[PDB]
Amino acid sequence: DTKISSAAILGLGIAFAGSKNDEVLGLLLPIAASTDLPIETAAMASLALAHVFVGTCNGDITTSIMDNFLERTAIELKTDWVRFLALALGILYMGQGEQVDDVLETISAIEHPMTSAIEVLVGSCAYTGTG
Repeated sequence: DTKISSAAILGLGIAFAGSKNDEVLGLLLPIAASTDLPIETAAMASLALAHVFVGTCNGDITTSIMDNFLERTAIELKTDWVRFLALALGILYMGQGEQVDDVLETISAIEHPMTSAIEVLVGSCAYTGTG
């Protein structure tokens, strides 16, 4: 039903309201980058983080979320966390931004799996003209 860990995060998700503190952002990021521990748990943490910054914006969060995008271990054979991970990347730039063009440009630089699919997704959600 609900893992003891999942429940703990739940209540914590409610308190995450103050997450708008360079303190929580400094702790979540490192844990969101998943330097080793399964990315599964990181996905949950990164989720709540957004629920908070869902109003504000920051390039830092993307930093941690980016490092993980490349750190994607064979564990990528899944099909669910990516849909959410990519969704959070689009919400951070809901108001569009030339940056989006810069980020994607980086992905194209480095050869990656069918990930190209996502590149086209976030690539569509931007300037209503795209050059």
